[PDB]
Amino acid sequence: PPLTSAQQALTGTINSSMQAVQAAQATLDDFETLPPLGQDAASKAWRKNKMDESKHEIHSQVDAITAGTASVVNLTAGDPAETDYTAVGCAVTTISSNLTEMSRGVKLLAALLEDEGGNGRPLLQAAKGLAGAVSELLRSAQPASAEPRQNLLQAAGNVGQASGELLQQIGESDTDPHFQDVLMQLANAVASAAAALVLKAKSVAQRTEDSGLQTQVIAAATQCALSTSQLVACTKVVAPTISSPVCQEQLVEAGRLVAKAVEGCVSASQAATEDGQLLRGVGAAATAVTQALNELL
Repeated sequence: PPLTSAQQALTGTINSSMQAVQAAQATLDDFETLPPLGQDAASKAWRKNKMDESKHEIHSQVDAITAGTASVVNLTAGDPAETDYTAVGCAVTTISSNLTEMSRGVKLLAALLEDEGGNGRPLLQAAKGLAGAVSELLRSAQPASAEPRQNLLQAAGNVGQASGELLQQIGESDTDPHFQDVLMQLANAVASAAAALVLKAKSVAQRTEDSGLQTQVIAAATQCALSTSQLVACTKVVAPTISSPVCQEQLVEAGRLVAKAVEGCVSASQAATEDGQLLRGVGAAATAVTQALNELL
């Protein structure tokens, strides 16, 4: 079906934002020209002032890119008609304007490492990584696109990754590294616990007593995977942050999409009820429910 007005409007927002991401991207070519200073009084502690202002601005701005990209992921999870297209549009504009701001800061900062220290071109390098990454997230956000869903998922997790390697450059990185890898593994115990669930539902419902959903037990099992698959992407995107109270809000909000996809999975099976196959659903269900409790810490 052709996009609705709300959808067309979101498109015009992604379009404006994609255009600004392409501009900021075209800004990360060289360093911001600095007025050669010297050990001159003021000058000497200018490289430190401006280094530190921008080193923390970058931070806050990456924080809003990740939060917003977790937010776009969560917001579009719905079904076109339960989707709030102004909120997602708002999230995209937040990603957008923050990337434009972070670029100014990086041109400047990277130039102070390039003069004062030695080489600070890996900063412009990291920044293009992110920009480029948020461009791939915006393209998948286009409501008239076929992908499917997993394509937006990957692109968002790539945004997290590029944010990590970026904040790592500027050493602005609050989350005890590898604690991130504990997050990454803890979110994958939820996915595999889920494949078990999606699995146990293949069984029930290839015994579904003549159809009727049958096709809802599969539909429900498929939503389980996809919601779980979304938790993984979000964990990836918010990990380099998680210090930020809002990435956390989003992270637990994807947990809720998971709990719901899970519960929706047991009632589909039970509507097709009776057997020992049923006890198994609840078991796998207990499993994913427990696995996710863990990662929610």
